[PDB]
Amino acid sequence: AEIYNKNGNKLDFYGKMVGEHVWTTNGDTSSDDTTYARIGLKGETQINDQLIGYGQWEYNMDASNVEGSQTTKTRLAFAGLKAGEYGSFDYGRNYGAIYDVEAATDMLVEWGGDGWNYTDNYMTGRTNGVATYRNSDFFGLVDGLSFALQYQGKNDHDRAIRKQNGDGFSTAATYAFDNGIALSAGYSSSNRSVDQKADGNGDKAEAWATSAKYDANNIYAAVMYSQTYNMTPEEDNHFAGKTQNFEAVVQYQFDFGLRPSIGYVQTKGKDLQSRAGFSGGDADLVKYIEVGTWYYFNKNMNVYAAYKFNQLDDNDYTKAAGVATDDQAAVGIVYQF
Amino acid sequence: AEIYNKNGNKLDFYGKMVGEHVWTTNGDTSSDDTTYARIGLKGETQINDQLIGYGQWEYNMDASNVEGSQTTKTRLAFAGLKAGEYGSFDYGRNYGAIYDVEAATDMLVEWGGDGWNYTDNYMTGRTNGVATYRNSDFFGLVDGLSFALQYQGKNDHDRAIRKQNGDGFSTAATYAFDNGIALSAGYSSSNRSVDQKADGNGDKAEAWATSAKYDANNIYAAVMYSQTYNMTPEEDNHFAGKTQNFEAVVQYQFDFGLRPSIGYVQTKGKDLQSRAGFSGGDADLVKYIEVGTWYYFNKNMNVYAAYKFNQLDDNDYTKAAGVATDDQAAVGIVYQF
Amino acid sequence: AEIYNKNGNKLDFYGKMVGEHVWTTNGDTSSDDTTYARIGLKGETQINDQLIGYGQWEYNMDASNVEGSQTTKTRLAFAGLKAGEYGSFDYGRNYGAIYDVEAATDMLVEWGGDGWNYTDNYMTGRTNGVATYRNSDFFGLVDGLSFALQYQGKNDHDRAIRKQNGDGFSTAATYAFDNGIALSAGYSSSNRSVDQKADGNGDKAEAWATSAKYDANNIYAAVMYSQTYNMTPEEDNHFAGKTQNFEAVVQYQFDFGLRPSIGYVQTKGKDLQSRAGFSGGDADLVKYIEVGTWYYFNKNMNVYAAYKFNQLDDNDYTKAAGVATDDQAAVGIVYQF
Repeated sequence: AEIYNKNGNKLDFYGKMVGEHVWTTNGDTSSDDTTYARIGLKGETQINDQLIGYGQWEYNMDASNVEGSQTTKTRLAFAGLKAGEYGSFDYGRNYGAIYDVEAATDMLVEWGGDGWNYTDNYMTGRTNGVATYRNSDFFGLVDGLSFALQYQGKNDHDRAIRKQNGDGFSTAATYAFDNGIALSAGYSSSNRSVDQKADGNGDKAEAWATSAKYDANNIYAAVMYSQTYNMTPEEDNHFAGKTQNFEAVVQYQFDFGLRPSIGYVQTKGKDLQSRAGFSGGDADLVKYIEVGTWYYFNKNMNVYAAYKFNQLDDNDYTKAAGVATDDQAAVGIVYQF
Repeated sequence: AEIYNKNGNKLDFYGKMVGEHVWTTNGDTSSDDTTYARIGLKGETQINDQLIGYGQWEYNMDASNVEGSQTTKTRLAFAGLKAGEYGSFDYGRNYGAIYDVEAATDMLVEWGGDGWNYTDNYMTGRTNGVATYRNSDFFGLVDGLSFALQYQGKNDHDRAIRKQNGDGFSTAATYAFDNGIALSAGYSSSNRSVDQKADGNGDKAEAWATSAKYDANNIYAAVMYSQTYNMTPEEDNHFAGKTQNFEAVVQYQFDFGLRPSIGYVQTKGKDLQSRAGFSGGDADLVKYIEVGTWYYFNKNMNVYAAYKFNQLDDNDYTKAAGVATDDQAAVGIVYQF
Repeated sequence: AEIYNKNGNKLDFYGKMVGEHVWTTNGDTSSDDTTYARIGLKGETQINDQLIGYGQWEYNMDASNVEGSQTTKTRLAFAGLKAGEYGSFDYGRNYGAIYDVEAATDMLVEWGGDGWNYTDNYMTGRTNGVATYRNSDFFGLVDGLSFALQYQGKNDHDRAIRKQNGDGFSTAATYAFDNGIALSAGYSSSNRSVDQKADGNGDKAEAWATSAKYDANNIYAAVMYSQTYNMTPEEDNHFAGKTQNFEAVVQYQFDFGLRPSIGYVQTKGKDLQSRAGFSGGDADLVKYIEVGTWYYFNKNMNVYAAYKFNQLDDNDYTKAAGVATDDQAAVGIVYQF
C-alpha cells in the first residue's frame, strides 16, 4: 500500500500474513503448520526529467516455529537508477536474470518453481551480489521487447558448497504481444567455485531456458523447457552434470473469484554420479502434478487449497540422495496489502 | 497508528520502544538492562456487505544484548474472515482460546500471567497452529455474551519437549455486563506428544479456568481460579501432574495519569514427581505479590515502576528444579504508537 | 519519511537500501558483496506545553549472506522526555555520550570511526543500558552550547569479554558558533567488569576526547584527538593499556551533487602486552587514508566510491594480533527515505 507520496518521492509498504498448513501422506499421514508473514518496501524518487531512483527490500518472518527459534530472511535488497529508453541498472540481492524465463510457469498454488530453480544457486532464483541492466522496449524501438543482462561476483566462502558460485553472467529476453502471448529465452554461464571444482566434474556452471505463455480472456497457460549443467543441486549436495526440465500450467479465472489450476513439474537428472547405495545413471530429481484452487475475495484476501501427486517412486536414487516421494496437501488463508 | 485507509482497506502500524531495567535482590543485588522494541500491523478489508477480511502480525526485537546476539520473535501472525452474527474464523500463530479467561488478571505492571500461562504451551498463551472460531453476541441474540472454539494441530518435533503438544482443542465464553462486570470460563483438552507421554504420567493435557472482573468508575479489580493437568512445565522441564492456580489484582486510575496496582499470583503444584534432590510431593511453582505504578502522560507515553515480593522459600523443590526465590524490581519508560 | 501526523503525534518511518561491494588487495585481490537494508522509526508526542515524549528504533538487516544465514541487529531502541530549557532524558540502547566528540570526523565514505570507537564498547559507540540527560542551549542561557551526561550499568555476563563493561559514566559538551565552527570535548570513566580485571591491567576504563569542525560555504573540515585507557579492544581481544588517537577529514560539496573526501584515521597503541609472537611495546592498531567521493542525485539517492590506503605494515604485532594490513576499495548505490 502506498503510505507516502510527496515532493516527487513515493513509498509502498506491502506484505502479507499467510496462515498455512501442510500434510504429507503415503506411509502414515503427518502435518505441520507453515504460517509466516512477509513485509517489504518499494521506494521511488523523481531525480530529473530523464532519471528515476528506486529501491526495494523484502523480508520473510517464519511464524511456524516457537518464539526464540523462528528464522528471518531478507529476500531482496537493492537500489537502482532508470533512464527511460536508456534502460535501468540495479545492484544488490535480487532475482537472477535467467529466472525471467521461469516466471511464467512458477505460478502454482503451493509448489512450482522448484525443479531447476533454487534460492542462492547461481542466478536461478534470488541470489547475492547481482548487477542487472534492463531495457523495456528495446531502446524505444520495439514495444513489448525487453531484456536483461546480469553480472554476479563469486560467493565462494563461508557458505555451504551447495550455495556457492564463481563469477559469471546471465541474460534473458521477453517478447510480449498485444494478444496476450509472451515468449522468453535466456542463458547463464559462470565459473564454479574452487570448493565445487574439487568434485572433478568441470569448471563451469551453465544453463539455457525457453518459455511461452498465454494470459488473456480469463485463461492462463504456460510451458517451459530448460537444461542445466553442473548447476542444479541434488538433495545430498552433489551437483547434477546435466538436467532436462519441463513445466506446464493451466488456470482459469472466474469473475466471482475462483481460480482452479493444474500444473506439472519435472527435472530429469542425466548420468548422475555413483555414491553409496546408487550405481549411477539417470534419475528423476523432481516429478509431480499439482491440482489446486484459489478463491480470491478481493485483492487483499484469498484462500487456497492444493494437492501434490508426487510421481517419484522409491528407488535406489531417491533412497541414496534422500529425495521425498510422498504426496502432499496444503491449505491457506492470506491477508495482503 | 492508522497509516492507510482507502478503497475499503485500512492498515494500522503500531508498536512501542520500551527502555527497561530489572534488579534482583536477596543474596547480593544484580541488575540488567531489558530494553526492547515491538512493531506490528493490523489490516482490514471490506469484502462485501456481510464479509470483512483481516490480518495481524506482531514482532518483538530484543535490544538488551549486543548487536549480533539479539533475538527476534514473531509473536502473532494470522489471517481471518468475519461475517457479523455468523462469527469469525482465523488461523495461524495466535493466543490460545483458554487465555481469554487469564486476560483479566494478566494486567500487572511488570510480571503477571506467568503462573499457569506460558508462551508455546498448548493453548495457555501465544502458540503455533491454532484455528479459532469466535462469535461476539451469541449470533445476534445476547449482547455482551461472546465465545471462542479453537483447534490446535500437533507440534511434536524439532522443538523442546517442554513446548510440544498433540492435537486438541480449547474453548472460552465471556459475559460482559453494562455495569462493568465481566465473567469468563473456559476449558482445554489435548493429546500429549509422543515424547511427553514417555514420562509415564498420562496421555492428555487438560485445563479449566474461571475469572471475574470489575472495570468501571476508575477502578479495576479481577480474580482468576484455574487447574491444569499434565500441562504446566516446571523449571527443570518436568510437567506438573496437577496445578491449583489463583490470581488477583486491584488498580485505580487517577485522572491526572497515575495508576497504582497490587497483584497476587500463585501456582501450587500437587504431587510433583520425585527427582534428584527432591523426594516428591506438593510444592509452590510461582508465588509472589507485585506492588507498582504507572504514570500515563498520554496514550503515547508512560513510565512505570514495580517491585516483586517473591514469597517462595528456598527448599528442596526450589533447589532441585532451579526456581528463583529472590525479590525483583523494575523501572521503565515507553513510547508507543 | 513522515507517514503519520495527527492529534499531536508524529511518526517518521525512515531507512535505506544499500547495494555495496568491497575489494581487498595487496597479496591477491578478493571481493565480497556487502549489501544491506536498514529501517527505523522516530515517534514524537506533544504531552503538554512544556513536555514532549519521544521514541526511536533502528534495525539493520544483512542481505549479503544467503537466506537462512543473515544477521539482524537492533542498532537503537530508546524512549524519552524533553522539557525545553530543563533538558531531555532518554533510556535504552543508544550512542555513548563521548561519541558526541567523534561525530565530526566519523563522516567518511566507507570507513572512518573505527580507531577508538567500537560497537558495544563502553560508551564509545552504540551500547546497551544508557541513561542520558541532555541540554541544548545551557538552560536557555547560551545559544549553541549543549551538553550530555550519561550513566551506564554493568553489562558483565553472557557476552564476550571484549564487549563487557562495569558501571560508569560519560559526558560531552559542544559549542556551535554561527560562523560554522563547532568545538567538542568529553570524558568517560567506568569500572571494568570482573572478567576484564582478571587481565591484571587495572580496575578502570577511561577516555578523553576533543574535536573541531568547520561546516559552511560548501566546505567540511574536522579534526579529533583522544586517548583511551584499558578500553580499546585489540583484534585478539586484549585491551590496550593506552591509546593515542588522531583523525582528520576534508570534503567539498559541489552544487551539482559531487562530494569528494579525504580522511585520515590513526590509533596508536602504547606499551601493548607481550603475547605469543610479540615481545610487547608500542604498535599502531589502525592507520589509513581514505580517498573517495559521493554523487548525490537528491536526498533520496546517491552513489559512492572509496579507496583505503592501509598504512599498517606487516610486522610482529599485526601477525600476532591478526590485524589486516591490506588496502581496500568499495562502491555503492543507495536509495533512502
